Amino acid sequence: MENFQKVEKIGEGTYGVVYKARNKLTGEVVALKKIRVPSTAIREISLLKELNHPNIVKLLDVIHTENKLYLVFEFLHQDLKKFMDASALTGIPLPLIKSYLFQLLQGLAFCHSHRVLHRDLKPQNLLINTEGAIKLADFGLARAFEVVTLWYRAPEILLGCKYYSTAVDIWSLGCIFAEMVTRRALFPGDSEIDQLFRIFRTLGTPDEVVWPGVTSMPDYKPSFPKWARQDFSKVVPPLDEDGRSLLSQMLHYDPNKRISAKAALAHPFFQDVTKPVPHLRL
Ligand SMILES: CNS(=O)(=O)c1ccc(Nc2nccc(-c3cnc(C)n3C3CC3)n2)cc1
Repeated sequence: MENFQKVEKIGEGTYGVVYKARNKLTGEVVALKKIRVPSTAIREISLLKELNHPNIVKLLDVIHTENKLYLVFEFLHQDLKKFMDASALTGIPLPLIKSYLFQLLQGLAFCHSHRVLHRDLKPQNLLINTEGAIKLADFGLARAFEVVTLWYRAPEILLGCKYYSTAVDIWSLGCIFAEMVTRRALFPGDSEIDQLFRIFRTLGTPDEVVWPGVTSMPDYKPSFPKWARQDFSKVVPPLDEDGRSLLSQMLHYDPNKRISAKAALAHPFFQDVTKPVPHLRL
């Protein structure tokens, strides 16, 4: 660590504080994450160093010293949460929302083809730069090992599924997609049950018809209230039919019916996708 000069505190991640730092030797500016160490984690993280893609924040180095673990990542200048807050008055232009969604699906397609999942996607770990790129951060750290938001958590996780799949990332991204469009969180729950019931109230309480096996899930209760499903035209208004169609497929209850990243990239919504440059005030 003596090899790094902490510049400022970026934030408090899931495992440790994240600092903007400068490599005292290479003069390189990076994002340093101190993890709060099993050999299992070491190997798992080591694999992530090889998982490189344009839409994945590059894991530059893994420093394991004094029984402590530090992860050194590529540095970007702003996260999606801050960008959304800054675009709250006018909203992010649709062409830019489409580009971001398209790029993120590429990132997921890549990670998922390598059997790596994120598990905790959210505006805070989606990073953007001046060139119009957006990247996913903290990928794979879940498998390795303030109150965390439940807003983007997939229903199978909330119902107790222990062996969830890559589909949990598509769910989260669908929630983020809707939020960029409407400028309001889709499912802002403040407890697991509130999160679950907010999902039910919008998409309808799931049953054996739309989700085979759902009633036999660990945390499923026959006593769950039964709410009817709402039209997407009401859920995400400004979004065109193609967008609403894709979103619906990203939010299917049954993980096995939920669209994959690869298939989503082929959806009609991306027929006119372009790469606009955002207006970033750094
Ligand atoms: C305070 N919000 S912000 O918009 O001012 C902002 C500016 C610059 C940022 N740079 C980053 N680069 C790479 C990685 C991260 C990052 C952010 N969080 C986490 C948990 N990470 C983790 C370390 C992998 N951040 C970020 C956030």
